[PDB]
Amino acid sequence: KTFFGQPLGLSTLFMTEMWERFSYYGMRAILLYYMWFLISTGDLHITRATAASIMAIYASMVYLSGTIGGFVADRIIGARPAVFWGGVLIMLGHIVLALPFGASALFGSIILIIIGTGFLKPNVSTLVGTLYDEHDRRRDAGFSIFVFGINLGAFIAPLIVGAAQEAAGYHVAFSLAAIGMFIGLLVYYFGGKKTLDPHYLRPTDPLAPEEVKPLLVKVSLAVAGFIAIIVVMNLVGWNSLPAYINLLTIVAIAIPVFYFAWMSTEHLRVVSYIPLFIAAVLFWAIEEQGSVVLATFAAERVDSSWFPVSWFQSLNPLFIMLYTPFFAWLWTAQPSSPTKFAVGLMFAGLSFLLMAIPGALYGTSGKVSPLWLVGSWALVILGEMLISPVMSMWFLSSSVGSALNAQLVTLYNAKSEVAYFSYFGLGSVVLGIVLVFLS
Ligand SMILES: CCCCCCC/C=C/CCCCCC(=O)OC[C@@H](O)CO
Ligand SMILES: CCCCCCC/C=C\CCCCCC(=O)OC[C@@H](O)CO
Ligand SMILES: CCCCCCC/C=C\CCCCCC(=O)OC[C@H](O)CO
Ligand SMILES: CCCCCCC/C=C\CCCCCC(=O)OC[C@H](O)CO
Ligand SMILES: CCCCCCC/C=C\CCCCCC(=O)OC[C@H](O)CO
Ligand SMILES: CCCCCCC/C=C\CCCCCC(=O)OC[C@H](O)CO
Ligand SMILES: CCCCCCC/C=C\CCCCCC(=O)OC[C@H](O)CO
Ligand SMILES: CCCCCCC/C=C\CCCCCC(=O)OC[C@H](O)CO
Ligand SMILES: CCCCCCC/C=C\CCCCCC(=O)OC[C@H](O)CO
Ligand SMILES: CCCCCCC/C=C\CCCCCC(=O)OC[C@H](O)CO
Ligand SMILES: CCCCCCC/C=C\CCCCCC(=O)OC[C@H](O)CO
Ligand SMILES: CCCCCCC/C=C\CCCCCC(=O)OC[C@H](O)CO
Ligand SMILES: CCCCCCC/C=C\CCCCCC(=O)OC[C@H](O)CO
Ligand SMILES: CCCCCCC/C=C\CCCCCC(=O)OC[C@H](O)CO
Ligand SMILES: CCCCCCC/C=C\CCCCCC(=O)OC[C@H](O)CO
Ligand SMILES: CCCCCCC/C=C\CCCCCC(=O)OC[C@H](O)CO
Ligand SMILES: N[C@@H](CCC(=O)O)C(=O)O
Repeated sequence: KTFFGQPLGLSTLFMTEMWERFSYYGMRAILLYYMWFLISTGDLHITRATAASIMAIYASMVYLSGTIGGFVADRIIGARPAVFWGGVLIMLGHIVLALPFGASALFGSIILIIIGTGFLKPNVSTLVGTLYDEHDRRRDAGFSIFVFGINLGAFIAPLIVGAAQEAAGYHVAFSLAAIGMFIGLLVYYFGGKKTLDPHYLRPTDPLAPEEVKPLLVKVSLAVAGFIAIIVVMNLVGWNSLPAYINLLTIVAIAIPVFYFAWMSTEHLRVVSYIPLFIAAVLFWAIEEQGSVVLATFAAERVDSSWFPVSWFQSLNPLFIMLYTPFFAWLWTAQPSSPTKFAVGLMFAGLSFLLMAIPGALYGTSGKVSPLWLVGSWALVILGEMLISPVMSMWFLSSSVGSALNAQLVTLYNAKSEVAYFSYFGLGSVVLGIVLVFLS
């Protein structure tokens, strides 16, 4: 008796992550429309472009947070408490949006979910590893299943939450996201006590006595530096919301740039990763624009009067679930991995070049078939299979992509739509071609 051949403990972690991803993408699917709503009613004083930018940098900080969450668990609080308290924070994040408040609750929600997801996401992935001995052949399949649960949650969430929002309003809808996380916590807490190794209740690599001060000094100088930059920003008058978004943008992008510089055999192999890293960043940029630019296109440019427009956010994980089996049968039934990055990026590029067509053909003032978006996601997710299944800089790439997005999505609107999709679509394809030369 197993969970699809794997230890039953995988079900617990499967469920845990499925329900967190549910809460997250349920929130993601309507948060942009929520901010629109708050703007339309005069509660939130930003442009829609800024709103879009907020979505992107939000994602960016979530993934950035995920890059330290593993450290915090491994060295300070343990993987299992990280996941639990991570989940608690996420739930609080959604509860904050379920409360009868408006724009004033957004920052609080975002911070709670940023911190919480940073604690939970990397560490739930870690606990999946813990189900297996070093020599266990099932490890790849186990993770493959675990990834299925991520998208299962990501898939039904826009459906359920979007429907709820339409039916009962945003606050109720966001409360459902809170409930989603609560369900995950329940299964995680009680299921975890039955399946998970007690060793992970504590850090497996606790800070040695002499490691504490140096860590403390490093964090302190960073926070002080960040605070100092903000002080200077405010004295010089660079204190608009977009200004803060730019600071966050710069921080998120400077982080890999500093590792670039930081680091002849091993050299030319670190240098060799840079085009790959750029490729991943650009891919995730495009992929992460699904919930922002494509979310916007869905709401403004699509014949969608008969269903909640947030449901388009289900197309992304739907296609992942559809493609993953095929690519199992395919990688065994061969392109080099850098080549896989190029083509993955090429397909992302094509997913945007496609989107240029309805506007170029039909104009951008009318509405087009939903199939355009369906095809768009079909292409980018095809790209995801090529790059995703194939260390810090890697999970950092998605944060950098979203940071880049915080800048780029503010350029998207009906007037720029065709050029936007065309140029960044063509750019990605070309850089895919560039990678081919370098492959
Ligand atoms: C396996 C991945 C390959 C799939 C990618 C190809 C997807 C291309 C889709 C283009 C079709 C969208 C337009 C068709 C349509 O319904 O037009 C009718 C009209 O109402 C459009 O405004
Ligand atoms: C204002 C919002 C309050 C949020 C409270 C949500 C509760 C947090 C997690 C629920 C997961 C189940 C936890 C079960 C549990 O801790 O058992 C209680 C006790 O046996 C443990 O010492
Ligand atoms: C690993 C930590 C990542 C850094 C955490 C800082 C990120 C904090 C907020 C993310 C950006 C959110 C800006 C949008 C926002 O807060 O909305 C506030 C309302 O619009 C107020 O006008
Ligand atoms: C006010 C936020 C409180 C929540 C804790 C967030 C974590 C804040 C400080 C933890 C110190 C993290 C420094 C270590 C680190 O990030 O290194 C990452 C390495 O790349 C992992 O190998
Ligand atoms: C801020 C309101 C929320 C308060 C949280 C409820 C606190 C109640 C009990 C604390 C539970 C601590 C257990 C955390 C943990 O390590 O989970 C691991 C489980 O044993 C399964 O992995
Ligand atoms: C050691 C890290 C754990 C601490 C997590 C930091 C939490 C930071 C901010 C959470 C506060 C969110 C509440 C804000 C809020 O409720 O909206 C404001 C009022 O309701 C306005 O009507
Ligand atoms: C103990 C933590 C688990 C809590 C999970 C979330 C459940 C909490 C509240 C559910 C209902 C939230 C209020 C819904 C709401 O007020 O929407 C109505 C709007 O105000 C419009 O009438
Ligand atoms: C209200 C701000 C609270 C923010 C707290 C941020 C803490 C950031 C990093 C924690 C580093 C210090 C950890 C101390 C610790 O427990 O390690 C002890 C050693 O492992 C001893 O075995
Ligand atoms: C956002 C972080 C703001 C900067 C301040 C971070 C300080 C947070 C925690 C540092 C506490 C000092 C670490 C030493 C410590 O408490 O460990 C206790 C020992 O592990 C007990 O044996
Ligand atoms: C981590 C270092 C942060 C960056 C330090 C750069 C310092 C450069 C100028 C600081 C000037 C602070 C007062 C300026 C001020 O009050 O207003 C200036 C005028 O509004 C425009 O120049
Ligand atoms: C995770 C703890 C590390 C500390 C980072 C916390 C976030 C710090 C700065 C981001 C603030 C984002 C802007 C929030 C805001 O509403 O300011 C907008 C002003 O109203 C400008 O008019
Ligand atoms: C030792 C490095 C010190 C400087 C670090 C670089 C980061 C400095 C500022 C972050 C970006 C601020 C740009 C402000 C901005 O975007 O425009 C201002 C607003 O749009 C107008 O209110
Ligand atoms: C395997 C499926 C691949 C589907 C993607 C193929 C897309 C190829 C070319 C699309 C280029 C559309 C740009 C049209 C354009 O820019 O016209 C400008 C008009 O004046 C509208 O501003
Ligand atoms: C199993 C793969 C089957 C092949 C799918 C690859 C799709 C290749 C090219 C699709 C061309 C994209 C342009 C769509 C298009 O131009 O149609 C316009 C609308 O039909 C207007 O009526
Ligand atoms: C089965 C996918 C799960 C649900 C995801 C929601 C995706 C939203 C729409 C996808 C299907 C669109 C309807 C198909 C179609 O032919 O378009 C009808 C339009 O009214 C034509 O203008
Ligand atoms: C193994 C993956 C399964 C394949 C899924 C790929 C499907 C991706 C996009 C489907 C949209 C293709 C357009 C359909 C179409 O041409 O219909 C147009 C109508 O006849 C309107 O004239
Ligand atoms: N779509 C995947 C990965 C997203 C990313 O890393 O940017 C998830 O939500 O788990």
